[PDB]
Amino acid sequence: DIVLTQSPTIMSVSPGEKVTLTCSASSSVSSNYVYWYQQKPGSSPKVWIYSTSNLASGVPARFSGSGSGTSYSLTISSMEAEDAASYFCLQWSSFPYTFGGGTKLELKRADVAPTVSIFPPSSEQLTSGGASVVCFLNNFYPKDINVKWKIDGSERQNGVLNSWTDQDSKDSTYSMSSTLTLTKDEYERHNSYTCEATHKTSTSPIVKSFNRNEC
Amino acid sequence: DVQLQESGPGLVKPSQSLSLTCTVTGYSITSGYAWNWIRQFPGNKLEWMGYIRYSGDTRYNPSLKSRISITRDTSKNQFFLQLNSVTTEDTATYYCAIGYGNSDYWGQGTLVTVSAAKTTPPSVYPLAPGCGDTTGSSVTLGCLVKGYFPESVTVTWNSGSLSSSVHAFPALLQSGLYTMSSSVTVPSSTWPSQTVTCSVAHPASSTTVDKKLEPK
Repeated sequence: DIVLTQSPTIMSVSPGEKVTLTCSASSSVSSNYVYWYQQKPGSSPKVWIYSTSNLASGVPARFSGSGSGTSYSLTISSMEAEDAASYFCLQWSSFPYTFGGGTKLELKRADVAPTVSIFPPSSEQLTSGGASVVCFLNNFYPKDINVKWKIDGSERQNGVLNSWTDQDSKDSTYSMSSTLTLTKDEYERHNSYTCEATHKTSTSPIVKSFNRNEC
Repeated sequence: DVQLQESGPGLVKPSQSLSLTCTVTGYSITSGYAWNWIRQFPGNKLEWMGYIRYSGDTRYNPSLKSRISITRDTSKNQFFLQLNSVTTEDTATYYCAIGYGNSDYWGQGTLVTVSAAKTTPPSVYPLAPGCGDTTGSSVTLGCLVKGYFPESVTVTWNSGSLSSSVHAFPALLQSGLYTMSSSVTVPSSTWPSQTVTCSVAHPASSTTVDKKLEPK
């Protein structure tokens, strides 16, 4: 029932830099029963460090652990693309066994502007009496980005479903999908739809739009 | 060469009972180790539920007592988890695992949703680009799957063929229903000549939809 507190909760690191994760216990625990796990998206956790400071099998030499008493910590010599993942610490020196919240580590990279695409509803969804306008914003960084929808130049914020991917393992970029769902009813009462994206890679908003007219 | 593999219902209604099965291969439940049941809540919070020792005795997390029961079948070489009176809080990805020292073994994991909401297949819609207005160096198609539940749908472009330049997005739950999408980018010459199809499968309702993206 020992509460394992981890920090930072999330952090961006530039390649080559040194980073040190922490795990604080509400009460002292045996250094022998403090493990560290690494979990990559869509994969299960894997043992990374056992007994506070022993590297597990397959773990690269740059990783290293240490700590004792009520403070334990994991350290990366020089960050790498693949070291981007979640890291949890575990203690099984007292029942019940408890994990820590985890620390996600994102890999900083060079800024990149999103490639935006817009899509009008399809015949099929229309037949169903519904209309969905979809906008994809691909391969960008940083992750912070704002997206506004404009119907006939007027800004609409209700009925917007946003979803992000994870930092890509190939280029460290992100991708977002924004979806606006309206009634076929409301879709025909307007003519222009615009997906307006505001990212750091520019002062002016990246915009894409179409008109029910021209089709 | 150890192999673990969870298996279960996928969707169960509140107050009902949960039964998961972990099949171990390449090693005996009796030879050694402690066999654990671990669950990950949406949000990634991890919880140790309990284990069964190779000796057959058990240990349970004090907050799951009275509802939990870990057992096994040495003849089948597999342990089980039984959680009764499940609430929505018990929704998560359930894993079985063992491990000591510089190693461990986990199962791929199994998602279990605890909801009264009814199973609903998906509506799959093609997402072609606007009429005359897309002819750069690369074109971008898409697929939109919506209205389905429970979670877990499988989407592939051209049955695995197309793998590079695709992005599937995490489903979203809006009013007891899931929406999910995926895009695929290819060079302008490829489409619409070469056929580009979007493959979609929803197990919880045994439905397989195939939608080829045709030009507007």
